[PDB]
Amino acid sequence: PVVKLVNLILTDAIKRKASDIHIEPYERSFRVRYRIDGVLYEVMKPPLKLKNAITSRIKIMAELDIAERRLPQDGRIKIKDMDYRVSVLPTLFGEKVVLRLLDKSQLDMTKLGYEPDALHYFKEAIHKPFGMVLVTGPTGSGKTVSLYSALGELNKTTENISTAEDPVEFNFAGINQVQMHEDIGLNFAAALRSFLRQDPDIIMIGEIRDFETAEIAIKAALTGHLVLSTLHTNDAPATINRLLNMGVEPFLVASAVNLITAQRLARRVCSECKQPEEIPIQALIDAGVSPDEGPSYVCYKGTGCVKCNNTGYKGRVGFYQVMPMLEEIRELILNGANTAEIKRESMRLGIKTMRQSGLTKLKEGVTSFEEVLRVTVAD
Amino acid sequence: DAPVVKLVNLILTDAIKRKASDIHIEPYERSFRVRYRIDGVLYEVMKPPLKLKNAITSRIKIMAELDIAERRLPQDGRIKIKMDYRVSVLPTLFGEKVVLRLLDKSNLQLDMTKLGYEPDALHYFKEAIHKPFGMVLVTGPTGSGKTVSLYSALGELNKTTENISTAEDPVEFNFAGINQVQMHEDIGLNFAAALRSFLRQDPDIIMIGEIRDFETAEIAIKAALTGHLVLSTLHTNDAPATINRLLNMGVEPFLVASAVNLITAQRLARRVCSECKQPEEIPIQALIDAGVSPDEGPSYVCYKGTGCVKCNNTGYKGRVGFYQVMPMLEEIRELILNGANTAEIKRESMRLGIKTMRQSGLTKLKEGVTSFEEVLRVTVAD
Amino acid sequence: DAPVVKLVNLILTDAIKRKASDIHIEPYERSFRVRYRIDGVLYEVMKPPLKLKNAITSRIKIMAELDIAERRLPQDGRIKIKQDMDYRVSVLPTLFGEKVVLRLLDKSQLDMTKLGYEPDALHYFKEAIHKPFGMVLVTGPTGSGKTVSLYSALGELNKTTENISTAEDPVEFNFAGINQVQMHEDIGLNFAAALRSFLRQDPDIIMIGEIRDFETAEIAIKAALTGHLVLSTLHTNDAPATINRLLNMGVEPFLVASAVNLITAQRLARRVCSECKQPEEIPIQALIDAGVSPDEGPSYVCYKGTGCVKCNNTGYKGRVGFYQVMPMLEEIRELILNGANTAEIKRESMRLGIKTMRQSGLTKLKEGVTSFEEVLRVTVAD
Ligand SMILES: Nc1ncnc2c1ncn2[C@@H]1O[C@H](COP(=O)(O)OP(=O)(O)NP(=O)(O)O)[C@@H](O)[C@H]1O
Ligand SMILES: Nc1ncnc2c1ncn2[C@@H]1O[C@H](COP(=O)(O)OP(=O)(O)NP(=O)(O)O)[C@@H](O)[C@H]1O
Ligand SMILES: Nc1ncnc2c1ncn2[C@@H]1O[C@H](COP(=O)(O)OP(=O)(O)O)[C@@H](O)[C@H]1O
Ligand SMILES: [Mg+2]
Ligand SMILES: [Zn+2]
Ligand SMILES: [Zn+2]
Ligand SMILES: [Zn+2]
Repeated sequence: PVVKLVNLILTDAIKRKASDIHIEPYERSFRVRYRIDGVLYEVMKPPLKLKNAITSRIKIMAELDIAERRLPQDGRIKIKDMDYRVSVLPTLFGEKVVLRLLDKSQLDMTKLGYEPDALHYFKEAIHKPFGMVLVTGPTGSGKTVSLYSALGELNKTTENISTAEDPVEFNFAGINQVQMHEDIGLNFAAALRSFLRQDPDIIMIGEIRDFETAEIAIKAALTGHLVLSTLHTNDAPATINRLLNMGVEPFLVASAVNLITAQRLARRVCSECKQPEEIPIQALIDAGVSPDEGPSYVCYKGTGCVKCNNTGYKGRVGFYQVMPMLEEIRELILNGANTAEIKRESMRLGIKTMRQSGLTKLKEGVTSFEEVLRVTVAD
Repeated sequence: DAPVVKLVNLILTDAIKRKASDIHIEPYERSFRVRYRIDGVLYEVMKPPLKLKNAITSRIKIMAELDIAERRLPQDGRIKIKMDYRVSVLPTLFGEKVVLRLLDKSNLQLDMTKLGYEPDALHYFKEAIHKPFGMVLVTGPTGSGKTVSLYSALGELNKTTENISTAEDPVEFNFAGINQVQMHEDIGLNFAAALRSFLRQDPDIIMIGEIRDFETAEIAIKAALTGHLVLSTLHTNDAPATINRLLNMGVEPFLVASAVNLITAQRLARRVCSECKQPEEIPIQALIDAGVSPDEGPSYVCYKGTGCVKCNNTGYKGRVGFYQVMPMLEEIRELILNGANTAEIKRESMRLGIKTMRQSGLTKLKEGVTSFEEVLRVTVAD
Repeated sequence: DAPVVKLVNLILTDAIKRKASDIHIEPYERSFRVRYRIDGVLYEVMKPPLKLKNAITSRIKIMAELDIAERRLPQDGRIKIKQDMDYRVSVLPTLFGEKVVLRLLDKSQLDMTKLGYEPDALHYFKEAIHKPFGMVLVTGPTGSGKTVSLYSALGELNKTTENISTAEDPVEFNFAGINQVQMHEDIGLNFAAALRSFLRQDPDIIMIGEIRDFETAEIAIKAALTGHLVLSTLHTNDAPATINRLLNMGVEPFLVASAVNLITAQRLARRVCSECKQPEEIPIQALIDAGVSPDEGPSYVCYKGTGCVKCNNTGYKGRVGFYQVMPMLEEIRELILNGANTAEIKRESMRLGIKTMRQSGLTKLKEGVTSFEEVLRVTVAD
């Protein structure tokens, strides 16, 4: 009965073109709201007796902790396919649940916004016969799209590609995709060991979270396989310190990793209402613009039009830090250099930081100065 | 049983008739007293028998559904009497001290036009909260009416088309349609954790109780840049100094100029009792020193209450707000981006007609609603 | 009636007569002695026969309700003697017997004028604690007078119009009107939990016994900026070093610059006995090396006590405080935000006239309150 009601809330939202579902308890009421074309509408008022059953069911569908009701929790629901991003939030009179429709509908690497130098290092690293490629960033930074874009360039009938994902974001023909199931025993570590017995060529791990997974992944890269994975780290230099703090010996990181990227997703200025805004040149220089390049900058910002919902932005751009494991960086790891020394050395060799990549796209007029300062830290 | 039940109920009802905000039930080694906070000042209203020390505090526990067996640890609950009270139990060395916070929605005034804003200031505040995105900061110390200003703004925005989420420490009043979160930092639910959760909750309007550090300030500023309306508070000396506070926290100057729509500063002064109101012979030179023009000085008629039954013999009844409403004008924005300090931002705001809190206090002094000592206590000279 | 019973009573009462703070009963291989700590310095007061060491120790443990059967482990307890004197008893198992330490706990000044503050330092301290918000930090090593200074500040602020709440470990003196909470960590009542409960108790003034970790420091400094007056202590060695200690713990710089009203550093130095005192011929050059200006050098008259029965033949009777009272002046705030080190902060405070502890000691030397040897013993050179 309650399962039927929850399924109706989900199936009614896809029929009514809703992008978000809001299940909200209050002291004297309990309502469900759909966001349709940016506007919330009350679409249902279930009785107050059912609010515990409806919330628990959704938390079970999202594999969340039903015993904990005081802390925020975030999960995911897949229905057939429609995928929901679940967010639980402890209010005064119960838990509020928000489900956000994920619109899956460009896997092409040449259209992701990599600068030519960055795209060169990235393509060079994934076409090596073995080694590790790490794509880092926070949630919603485009990591998975970058990984799948790399798998597209590599997917040939001549190579065996196997992935361990939690969950499988997209179904790829020719790619052997395994979905994780921890309660049964199918985690990243178990899949990696089986992959080594599967005559593999390219291995993709959804994320390196623990030393047990890093150990097998590093070993697989040194054995002669190409290993791609992700981590949640601040930048590419800090990714090295993360692996070391997990217990991986420094010489194994120096020799196994081909390449580490760090990326953030910024908004692209609306091409219809963009126009220059007056920014003192000293502000640009304080943000990392060299004094010589300063005067040549034209910082664009959308004023807000109908083609962008009066936001001034339409679309997104990528700010990439593509750091190859250059020999200078390898020696620094072997000498136990800290994150600061590794970042400075990478900048000396021409590896642009995410801040510098953002200033480049600001120079090209495709993003605003506030976006650069919002998603990147200073160097 | 009944003598204590009657006494405890009398403690709760006399607080309502005196219009007190809080009740303090405090045991000591050789005494026992009850204090009401009336218009921000505590007063001794009762010295009950010390034999009833444990009986009185235990009765309120039962009303608050708290643990009578535990008397060594702090406890917190709520009471509804057929008027709501928030209860806080503190274990001192001579018994449990109980504090009760009166929460009457009926007494709360939420219409923005009845909060005491001057019409030009009210226009800029309303314009700021009805913009689709940006940040609005209401500054002042705790107990300066900031939450009422925020609740008034949220009530003006509480439509079924928007999702409003608040993070409060604690939640003073609850409103239908508004998703409110009470902070519980002992278990990890601080302002930052609730802010990052709000960003995954598909928000439209976000209210934060106070911005206390760089981490929360960064999430708040950047949420105001990504299409959300952000309402929050800080404790600063005035509206112009709120700019320097954010910069010192670590926020980039360009993001402050881009994200903030408006900053207000406010203080709560006590309102002179209308019945015992009498003219006070404040020397003209004292008024000129406070900021009154010398040509206006002799015309000023300062008032103060002599004390009567209607005002609990305090001379005051109610509160008035001294407001400074500073919109993020383009002139002020250009000052921020050129590294201007607090003094030159304050001069620029006064140049453009933005009244300071001292000027707002002196206006209320001229109208006879507040006293000369209240103006000097809560405001500084310009 | 028994010999040892009378002897133990003599040791306990003689300490009260001599104004001792601590009693040390120490057995060694070939000797046995009793030492009193008088004005912070230990003196041998008795040499009882070593044969009696087990009877004296056993007798004290009976009065302290300690276990006489156990002689290999440390034990702790209390003793109350009848007008009452309390003793905190600590037993320690040395190689040649059990050592016993007794700590006298006597309430028997409250007045700030009798503690040793110079008029300028007193003015800065009084205006800082009378502000409606901010943090006041009293720093110094153990036994430097921090609790007395805070109790003295609370006494000047103890009004019926304000709510004062303290978290102490332990509570050392009971004040009517002040809500004092004693820490009990084993049940979860620590400084952090008590401070969080105070914030739900409608506070005005909060006193935290000591800041011993970053978690408590952040809560306390943020509560002060929210709009409360907060008093606490740290174990640092001067006022400028307290600034960097807070920063090194992880407190954000804007919090230190904007939320701290004032920081004090202090040491206790012994006073020359008024009965004993005689002038001491200190070479004028030696005074100059200690930090006295050349103009003032020849005018100094330094005194030293020869020793009399009234001062226990030490030349010193009582103690006085050397205070460095540093208000958070605007010049100092700019240094916190610009990353200055302790030496820069110290040089700048001296430039603005903030007297160091050494200079305060030299002031007491000129006035004949303390001796030249005491200034060099308890203060470092600048
Ligand atoms: N280069 C890009 N430019 C613009 N948008 C992008 C880009 N790459 C990905 N996106 C968008 O990012 C969204 C999904 O981001 P995603 O790659 O899932 O983040 P993520 O890093 O995988 N988060 P998580 O899986 O929780 O670690 C998609 O809807 C894409 O439209
Ligand atoms: N200004 C003063 N002049 C003379 N004597 C003082 C002064 N201040 C305190 N004392 C005495 O010296 C002793 C100092 O103890 P107290 O003030 O508790 O030190 P404290 O800093 O609290 N030590 P601790 O709590 O262990 O860090 C007390 O017994 C006071 O009676
Ligand atoms: N403009 C006003 N006029 C009269 N009373 C007010 C006004 N603003 C606030 N108050 C009262 O003062 C009390 C304290 O205000 P509140 O906003 O809760 O404190 P803070 O400013 O610390 O958030 C409230 O309970 C409210 O009833
Ligand atoms: Mg102490
Ligand atoms: Zn547009
Ligand atoms: Zn009256
Ligand atoms: Zn003497």
